[PDB]
Amino acid sequence: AKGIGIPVKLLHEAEGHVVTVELKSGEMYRGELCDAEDNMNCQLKDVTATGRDGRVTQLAHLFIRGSRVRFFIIPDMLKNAPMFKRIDPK
Amino acid sequence: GQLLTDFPDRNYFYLFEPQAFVTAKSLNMCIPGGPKFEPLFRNDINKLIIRSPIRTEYKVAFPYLYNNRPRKVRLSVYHHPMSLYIKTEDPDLPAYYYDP
Amino acid sequence: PELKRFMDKKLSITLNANRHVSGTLRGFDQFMNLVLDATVDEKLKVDIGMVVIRGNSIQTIEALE
Amino acid sequence: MVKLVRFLMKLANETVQIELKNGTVIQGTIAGVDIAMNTHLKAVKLTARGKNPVSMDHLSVRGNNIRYYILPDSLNLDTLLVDIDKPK
Amino acid sequence: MYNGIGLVTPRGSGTSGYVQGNKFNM
RNA sequence: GACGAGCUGAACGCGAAUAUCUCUUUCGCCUUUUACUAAAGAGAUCCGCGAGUUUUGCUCACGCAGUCGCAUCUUUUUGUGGGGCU
RNA sequence: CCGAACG
Ligand SMILES: [Mg+2]
Ligand SMILES: [Mg+2]
Repeated sequence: AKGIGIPVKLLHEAEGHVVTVELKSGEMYRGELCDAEDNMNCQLKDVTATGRDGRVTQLAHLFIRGSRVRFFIIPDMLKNAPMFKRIDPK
Repeated sequence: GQLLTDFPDRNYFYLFEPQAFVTAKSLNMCIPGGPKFEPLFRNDINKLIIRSPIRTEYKVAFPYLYNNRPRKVRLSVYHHPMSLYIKTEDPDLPAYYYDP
Repeated sequence: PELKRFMDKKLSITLNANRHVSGTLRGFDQFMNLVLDATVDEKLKVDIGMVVIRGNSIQTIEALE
Repeated sequence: MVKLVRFLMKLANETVQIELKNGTVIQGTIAGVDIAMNTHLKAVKLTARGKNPVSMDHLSVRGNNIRYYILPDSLNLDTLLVDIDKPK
Repeated sequence: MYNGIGLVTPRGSGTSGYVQGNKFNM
């Protein structure tokens, strides 16, 4: 909406896909994001937890606080978002 | 207005628009308050049933259903939606008002 | 917020300095304060009752179901 | 509108130094500072904690991880100090 | 109207081309 | 990151107004030809019409100008610091 | 429907 920057609407249109979440603590979280917040709080499902020691754990759902999160890994499929193409020089 | 006398709807001329008259001429059949047009070109009783007459507004309102050999026609009686506007008369009533 | 989809469900809530409290949700705020029923400290093995956690006191939450 | 980022955004083309939150040192020219205190520098050299210096044609630094600024000794402070009370 | 009756052209036949309904019909 | 009225030129294009003509046929007037009728088609013409810069003719008008190379309490720019183990 | 010329 008016006021909102592009990459969070990127995050929103990433909905319904399987992505990865790195938080500032260093562990990795792979799962299907259900929906996310303006404040980057997000809910994934089918959760793979990769702990700081390589620990692999199975979590049904995850709600991740955004200001806890470092970055997101998102399919380049979705890097075809209309913002990406529209801004593009060609 | 007194010269216009009053407004037309697209409504009223359901078999009086041009399309009525195209269907008229293409079938050699003419509206009752409708004009004449000379031809463009030039049935068993026991097995065929009449419970109501195939009227001319009938063949004129579906030219290809009710007519053998219809041609050179544009479309037929398609109706504009009903118009629920009635002339508010006196300028004192609110702009927006319920019609009795 | 999606915490609404969690109403009255047993949860695992991780907090600052590596802490886990597990309790059936009771309610939340815009500041993501959370009130829980029958919450258990998974470190010391203690069921700590009904609690409120602070917003930035919520690293993550998992749904055991 | 604070006084000081009001002062800092007029540091355009200032050849100044910067200390980072974790102890990195940066000497370079301020091409811009914005309302978030994020600075883009030109003609830069950045030297990390215990690290060799590496020069940069250009550099970007976040306003929040900035520890502080080292301003020129040649600074007409009282030039840039007027107008800070002026709302535009 | 012209409910399937008579002349299509009232030009070369010698009447004014009016089709009155029978007041004697039953 | 920014400004037209009137004429003739533009070169491209047919809201609602439509008349005439030519041709190929049929039909009707009917002695013949014009001049006509009304059907089918195929073709023209007239009277007009819209937008782009071309300026001719203002009789209007301009440049520190409206615009320049989101602003301290749990969710964002006021970060949780410090140490140390392989 | 409906009128002019010519022969
Ligand atoms: Mg002769
Ligand atoms: Mg003679």
